[PDB]
Amino acid sequence: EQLANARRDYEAEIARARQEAAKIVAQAQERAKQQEAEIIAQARREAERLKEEAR
Amino acid sequence: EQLANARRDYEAEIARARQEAAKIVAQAQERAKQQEAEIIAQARREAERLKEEAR
Amino acid sequence: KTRPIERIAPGVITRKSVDTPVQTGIIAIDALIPIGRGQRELIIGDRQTGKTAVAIDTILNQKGQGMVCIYVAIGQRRAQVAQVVGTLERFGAMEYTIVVSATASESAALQYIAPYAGCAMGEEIMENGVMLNGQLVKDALIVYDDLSKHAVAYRQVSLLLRRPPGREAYPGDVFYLHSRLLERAARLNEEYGGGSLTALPVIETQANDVSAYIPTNVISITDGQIYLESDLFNAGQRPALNVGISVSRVGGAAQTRAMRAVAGKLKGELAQFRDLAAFAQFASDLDATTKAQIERGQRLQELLKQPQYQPLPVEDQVAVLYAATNNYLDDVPVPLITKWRDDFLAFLRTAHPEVRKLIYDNRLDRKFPTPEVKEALEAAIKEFKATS
Amino acid sequence: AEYFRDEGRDILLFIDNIFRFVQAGSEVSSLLGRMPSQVGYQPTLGTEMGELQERITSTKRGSITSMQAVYVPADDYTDPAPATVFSHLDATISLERSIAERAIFPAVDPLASTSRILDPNIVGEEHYRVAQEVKRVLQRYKDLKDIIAILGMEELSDEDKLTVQRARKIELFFSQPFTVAQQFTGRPGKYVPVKKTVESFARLLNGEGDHIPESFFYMQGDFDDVLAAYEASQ
Amino acid sequence: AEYFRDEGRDILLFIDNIFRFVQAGSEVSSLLGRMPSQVGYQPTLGTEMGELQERITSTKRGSITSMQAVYVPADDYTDPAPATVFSHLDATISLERSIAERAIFPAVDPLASTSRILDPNIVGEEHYRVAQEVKRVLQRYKDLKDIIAILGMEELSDEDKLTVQRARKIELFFSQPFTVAQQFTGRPGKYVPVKKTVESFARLLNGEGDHIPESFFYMQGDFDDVLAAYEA
Amino acid sequence: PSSREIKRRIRSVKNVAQITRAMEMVSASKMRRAQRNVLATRPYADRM
Ligand SMILES: Nc1ncnc2c1ncn2[C@@H]1O[C@H](COP(=O)(O)OP(=O)(O)OP(=O)(O)O)[C@@H](O)[C@H]1O
Ligand SMILES: [Mg+2]
Repeated sequence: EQLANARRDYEAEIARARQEAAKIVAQAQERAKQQEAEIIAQARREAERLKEEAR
Repeated sequence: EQLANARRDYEAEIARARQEAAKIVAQAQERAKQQEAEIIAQARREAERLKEEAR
Repeated sequence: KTRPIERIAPGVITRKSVDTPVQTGIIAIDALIPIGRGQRELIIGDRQTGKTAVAIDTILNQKGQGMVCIYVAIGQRRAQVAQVVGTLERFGAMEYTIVVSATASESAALQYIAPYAGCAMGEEIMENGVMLNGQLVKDALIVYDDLSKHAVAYRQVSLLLRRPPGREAYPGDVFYLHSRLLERAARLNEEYGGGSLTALPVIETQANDVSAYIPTNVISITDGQIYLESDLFNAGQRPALNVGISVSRVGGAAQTRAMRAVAGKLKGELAQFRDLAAFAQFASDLDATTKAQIERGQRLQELLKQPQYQPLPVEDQVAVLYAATNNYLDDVPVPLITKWRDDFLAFLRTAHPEVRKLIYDNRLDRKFPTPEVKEALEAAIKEFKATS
Repeated sequence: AEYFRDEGRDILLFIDNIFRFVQAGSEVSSLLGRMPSQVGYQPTLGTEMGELQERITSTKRGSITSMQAVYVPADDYTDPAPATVFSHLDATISLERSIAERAIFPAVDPLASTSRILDPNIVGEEHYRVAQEVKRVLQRYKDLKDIIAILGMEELSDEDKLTVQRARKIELFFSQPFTVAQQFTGRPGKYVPVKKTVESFARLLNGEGDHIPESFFYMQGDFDDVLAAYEASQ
Repeated sequence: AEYFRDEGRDILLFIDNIFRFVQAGSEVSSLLGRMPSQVGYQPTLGTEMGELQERITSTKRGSITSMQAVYVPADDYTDPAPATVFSHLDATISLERSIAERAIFPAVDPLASTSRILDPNIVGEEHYRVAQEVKRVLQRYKDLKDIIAILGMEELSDEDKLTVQRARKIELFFSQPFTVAQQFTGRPGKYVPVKKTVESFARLLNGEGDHIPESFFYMQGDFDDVLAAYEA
Repeated sequence: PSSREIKRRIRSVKNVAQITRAMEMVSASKMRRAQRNVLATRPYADRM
């Protein structure tokens, strides 16, 4: 009986690991995008600052 | 061994997942900074034109 | 208009306790040695130790603080002054700073009034103020650089005047010289304008002799001292600060509430680290508590290590200290902590600058870790650790 | 101060940094064409010091309770100004740079500090005995400084080891938070009555608190606070 | 030298015992009747020394680099003369007796010899890193000389006997042939560029050349030269 | 602090370092033979 449930628990954990891997990969995506947008935004707001100081 | 296998497989998949999340985030961060570097380089050039207009 | 140098200080009643902090940008300086506008803090070291580096870093950090930096070089070589002015020009800090050069090749008459002239510009900023970034600023930062060479030049002038020498062949009025020089740097009350003039004199000592005449005089007259250990600098900790003995009598109240709130337990833990420095020699003879304290102290001291020309905003300062002092960095190995901090500050500049601005405009509250700012910061640090 | 003293009112005098006074005298004398005396000081340092200090006297019409402050040039206690001040005092307090850098903010050196009123007829037999014991302790420590620095702790005898441990405990216990120190120290100020101080030091000297670690004596008031802190630490 | 510097040329100035210049100035001031200063030195120490040694700068037209010998009075680096000399110094070299007792003519003591310009911002990150690593391993070497003399090399732990062996190899590598010594030693001098020096020392530190003994590094140039010697 | 009394202190402490320097290595030499004796006695204890 212990072998059966342990094998079942292994399947649940490995499925949970894939489930855990799903959002960890997912959360990286918006952190990838949201960092990108601000980096562009930071570059842009600095860009006008360079332009206005030139004027 | 099955329980030991479950612990190893659970950690191995998680370790792989955290690796992939770090990798793709690195791609976005490196892709964004060069875009920011391009914009900052672009920002400097337009300022360069501004003084030439002043001259 | 011209301001007369060699004038009496404004006076006692014409003063107010300092309340507005000065953001130096160095973790150790801004954490353990708070600096307020209008205070007098000493940066003392042993020759090539980093006093000039600390001064120029402080000047660089004050780009958007409504600040008027003053750097007066006494007896410095032309090469050093040229390097300093070039460094200031590179970072754009040159637009708001005035540099007075009294170099070694120049006569002994110079290097004797140059600090007084710099103090005159400081007093002009005090009373009248100037237009900076579209706003009237009346707060000025002055760095007199090496005062030991100023005292040397004054001794030369006195001896050439055949005045009787005193202790260490110095004229007996050298204490009066430095006192009248530095006492004019003050924090005026509202009814005389409310301006401030923070003074950062620099002293060069010999073989870490803090018991010499001029060093003791300047320690006595100034409010706080920043002892720069040569051994620590050679050990790799470039912002070498003798945290055990360096102290600022004033400015603890003139510190942002978040900064002190996160730095009090920092100072406590670093004190525990210094106390346990003797016990670090034993191997496996220390319990879990002492070993954890040693690891924490090493982590925090490596965190204090900050590279040159890298000022850090106060919000980033407090975020990093909250990260380090809430057991969130115990997992990080010590040698990688500096790059971890760099990556984390980059993360905040890229992922959650909104957290940064929230900290910035919530730094004036009595309690720093406000539920939203605390939570937000905890979520951000957990996300960054997940990315790591 | 003299006007209020002469009418009988008690006067609390706090003259600060008389060394600045004597330094100004030295500067003005040097500017006056007088010869420098010793290290550039005025020839009439003793006369001026007497003229100022002798006016600070409690008389039969009224009493002046005066605290004076003296700055020592560099760290030289043999400088003429502190030496001249030394002979005009009833109680002497010496603050040492080493004690200050050892985080002992009071920084008072018990061995270099004396008082004329330290008499069992005046202060009490118990207070006098406690003070003498607290001086002989740390006198042993000053004697054994070189040995502890070079050979180490083990070379001392058992009684010598106990005396050294009690001396370090005493010097740490001398630290005390101040109500005006809240600006840079989070430790709340403590006011310890002289009777409480005598009781605490006598209890420590008897042997009580020997098992307590020395670090618990730092930033503490009476011995009861140390005992409470140790109990909290369990 | 200023005439040559005005022509755009780079000039090396060699001053023998600048402390003798300091004492000459002190005697001149004493003869003039000026008051003594802090040792009995001249009151115009800083001014006299600043009139000198300040014309030695890198101008846009040309640059003059000065190599000045210094005698320390007694052994006091806190004496006013050596301290003032240090006030206008950018790099230090301390030749040592024992290093030259062994036939290493460039007997530069690495620990005592320092330089202000040794920072990543000027010489590059790689140069600073390799210099710091060399200093660390040599410091470990001199620290463990005590243990070696007391108990021997066998007591040295693993990865530590490696450090002492590598330190001996690198300190024998410090030797370099000199073209002015070609006739005396019969060995042609080798000019090692700074980039080549940094690369060779990095490739010595990372692990290459460990199989090569302490020899074949003596009187050598770049790591390519020692490899060529080991092969033959 | 008389520029000569400190000289006697320097000479005395320099002697102390020299004496302790001899002390450090003589114990180390006896340390080597003590460890050697331990190794030689090990088979007798281990075998029984
Ligand atoms: N945080 C730092 N990171 C890296 N290098 C540093 C740092 N602080 C100082 N240095 C280096 O230390 C050296 C000495 O700096 P600095 O000029 O400030 O010294 P000092 O103690 O003020 O005295 P001096 O004016 O005599 O050199 C320089 O080479 C500088 O680059
Ligand atoms: Mg400097």
